[PDB]
Amino acid sequence: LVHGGPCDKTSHPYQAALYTSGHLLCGGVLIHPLWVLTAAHCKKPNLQVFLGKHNLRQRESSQEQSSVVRAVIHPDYDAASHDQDIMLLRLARPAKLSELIQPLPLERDCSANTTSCHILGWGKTADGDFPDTIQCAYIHLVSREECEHAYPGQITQNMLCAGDEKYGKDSCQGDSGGPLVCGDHLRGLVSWGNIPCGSKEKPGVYTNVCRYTNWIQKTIQ
Ligand SMILES: [Mg+2]
Repeated sequence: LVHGGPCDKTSHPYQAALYTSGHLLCGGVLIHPLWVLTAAHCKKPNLQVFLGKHNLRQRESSQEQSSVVRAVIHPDYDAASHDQDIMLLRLARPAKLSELIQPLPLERDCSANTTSCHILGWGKTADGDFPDTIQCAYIHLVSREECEHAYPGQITQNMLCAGDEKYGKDSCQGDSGGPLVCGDHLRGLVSWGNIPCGSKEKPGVYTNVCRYTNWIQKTIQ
């Protein structure tokens, strides 16, 4: 995440870190004791899920690890256009909850008017390096008209744009699958966007979570 800053230690209990080959690959969102929601492009064999993490370089009393017993990628995910970039990860066992490990409710209403949101992750920062401490940044949802104007012919109904015209705060490589939180509900998942990262002109594009309430519900059931 570029142009942001370190998150408060107790503000991201729903944040999951996804690892493979010993390195962080993506972020994810705990939406149920047995399920972590993330981006479909975070699919890799032998994913490791870490909950209750804040600083990657410090062993934290609240961190819990888990293996993935099953990964459900959206049947219509398209890795070229990024359409339907969503995947559900079933944990070996239900997550143990506490102040630092909690699920995040999904935004079911696509017309929700809460525009001031925030993103977070351990992805690449402005200096081009990967932080040990998770980063946070507040951004705003951008109208679909402006979204489509920035990315003509590349935005589908399954995508939502968000960015920061002042500092260009934006998600980046490594933040993929992480949450776009609006009004205490999950509004989107880090999917793709401008490269180099920065959202002043080209806003970040997120998976439109409100569109998948039925699919997720049916999958967890
Ligand atoms: Mg298709």
